[PDB]
Amino acid sequence: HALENYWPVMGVEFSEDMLDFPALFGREAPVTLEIGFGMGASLVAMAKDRPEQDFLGIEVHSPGVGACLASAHEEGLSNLRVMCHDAVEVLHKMIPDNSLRMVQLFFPDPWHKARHNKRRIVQVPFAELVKSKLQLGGVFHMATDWEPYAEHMLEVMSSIDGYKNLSESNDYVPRPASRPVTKFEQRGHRLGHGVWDLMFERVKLEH
Ligand SMILES: C[S@@+](CC[C@H](N)C(=O)[O-])C[C@H]1O[C@@H](n2cnc3c(N)ncnc32)[C@H](O)[C@@H]1O
Repeated sequence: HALENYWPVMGVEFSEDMLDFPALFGREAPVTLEIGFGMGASLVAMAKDRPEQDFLGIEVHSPGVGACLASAHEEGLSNLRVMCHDAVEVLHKMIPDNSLRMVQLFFPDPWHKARHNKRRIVQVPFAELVKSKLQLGGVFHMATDWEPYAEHMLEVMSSIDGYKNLSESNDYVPRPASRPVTKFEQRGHRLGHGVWDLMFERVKLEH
């Protein structure tokens, strides 16, 4: 009964109003947002490793929310909050501009079929919305195990003034410590790891 037990402590309800991060987290500290955290393994690991920072997760799949809460409770985390609501609405309504150190989007629904391509969350307007919530120097880190989606993500992100690709080859980045290795990955495999990480830093507009 993880939801029932831990939602009152770590859950954050949808609101028409902006979040006050100091009020929510009881301190002034960097805030990282993970969108679509699934069962929250990455988010819990990240919060556990960074007690000095604060973490917000959003996930519409409520069993994933419950799994994340159960794990967060088991790990004794005080620096994690979760939401169960459309992330785009949360960004629009509740996340203040220029407030986030990092936004993570790991394995967003890849929508393999061409007819479903518009359902993919990484599109220009979404990426711009995320950018507006990053502090300058903040980073949007996404990952996918589907190359067509990786290429699409790269095209979207490369087209937006104010995002600087942190890839030294102008495409993809090495997996950072802040994303755990997954089962979709053969690290060091001759044909590639099987997961594409993209990281872009928010920089001042060039135009
Ligand atoms: C393929 S799963 C990956 C989950 C997790 N990051 C992982 O790697 O295991 C994609 C997740 O994104 C969530 N998701 C899709 N759209 C969302 C949205 N608009 N707001 C919040 N979560 C969303 C889904 O519910 C799903 O759990």
